[PDB]
Amino acid sequence: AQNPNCNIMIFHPTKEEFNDFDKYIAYMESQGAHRAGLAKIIPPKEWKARETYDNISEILIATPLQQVASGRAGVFTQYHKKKKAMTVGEYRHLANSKKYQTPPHQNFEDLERKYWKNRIYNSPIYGADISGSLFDENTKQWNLGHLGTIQDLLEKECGVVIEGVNTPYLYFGMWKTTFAWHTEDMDLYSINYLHLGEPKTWYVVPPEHGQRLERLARELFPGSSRGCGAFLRHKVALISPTVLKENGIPFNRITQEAGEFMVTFPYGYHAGFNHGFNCAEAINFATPRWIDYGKMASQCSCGEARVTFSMDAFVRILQPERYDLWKRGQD
Ligand SMILES: O=C(O)CNC(=O)C(=O)O
Ligand SMILES: [Mg+2]
Ligand code: NI
Ligand SMILES: [Zn+2]
Repeated sequence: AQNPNCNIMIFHPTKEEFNDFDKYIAYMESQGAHRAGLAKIIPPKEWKARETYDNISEILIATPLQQVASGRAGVFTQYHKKKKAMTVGEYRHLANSKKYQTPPHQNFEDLERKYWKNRIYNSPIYGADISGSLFDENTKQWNLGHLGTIQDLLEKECGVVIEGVNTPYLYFGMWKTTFAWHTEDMDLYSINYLHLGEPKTWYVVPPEHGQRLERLARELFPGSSRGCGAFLRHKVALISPTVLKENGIPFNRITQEAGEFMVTFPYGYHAGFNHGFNCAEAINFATPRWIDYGKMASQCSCGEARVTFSMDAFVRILQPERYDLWKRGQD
C-alpha cells in the first residue's frame, strides 16, 4: 500500500505531465497521495495563471465577513458578521493597516504559534466565497474555470443527466482569517490555487481517520452535537494542533505559498489560516473514485448548512433515502 503513514505529498509535474488534469490526479493517487487528505502541486516553471495581478483592485467584495470567535484559544467557534461592501483595493489597504496586519515573526512556525495563541482575541475580515476567476482564458493547463464539471462526471459514471453548474470561487484573506474544520460538500475533492500574496497554512486529517476527528468534535462541542448529527457541515469549529495531539488524532500540516496548488481528497477534513493579505481561487471536482464517497457522505438537515443549487441533484441521485429530510433542511 503506497503512503501508509498518510503523509502529505508534494508533486512537481513537468509541462508535459501538466496537460491532462484527470490523468495527473490519478497518478498522484497511484502514489498514495489521497491517503493524507491533502497534496501540494508545484506547477512547472514554464506555467503561469495569468500575466499580472496589477489590475484586480476593482473586483467587489459584496459581503465581507468579520470572523468573531467564542471559546478558548485551542477550541473555539467562529460566526460570520456581515460587513459593508468594499473593493479588493479597499480590502488590501484594510489588511495592511496597523489593526489587521501580520505581526513581526521569525518564520512560519513562529507565526503559527502566534496564530494559535492569539486568534480568538481578534476578529479578522475575510472576502470569501466570491463567484469568479483570475485565470486567463488563454491558460490551458490547470485552469480552475475550465475543468470537467461534476455533473458531467456523474453522468459519465452513472448514466443520469442532471441540472446544475460548477464554477470557481475567489477568497481574499488577511492575517488570522480562518477556515474551520470541514470536508467538502458531498465529500467532493477541492483544488485551491494561491494566486498572490501571503501564505495559507493547512491542517488535514487522513480520510481513513475522519471519524476520529468527528468523535472528538462531538466531545468538544457538545451543544452543537446535540443540535445536529453533522454539525461540522456548518463550518464553524476550530481545534488546534496541540489539542489534536493531546487527543491522539492523526493529522498533518503544510504551508501553501503563492503560485502553488493544493488538492483536498474525498472525506479529508481540513482547516487553516491565512498569514496576511492574499487571494486564492478554489473549486470542487469529482473523479470516478469519488462516487462511493458521495453515496456515503453525511448530511446536515437542521437548517444551518444551506448550500448551492447544484447539491440537490447529488443528494437526489446518490442518496435518495436521505433526500426528503435534507431538502426540508434546505427549505
Ligand atoms: O481557502 C479557504 O479559505 C478555504 N478553502 C478550502 O477549504 C478549499 O480549498 O477546500
Ligand atoms: Mg479590477
Ligand atoms: Ni475546503
Ligand atoms: Zn446542521
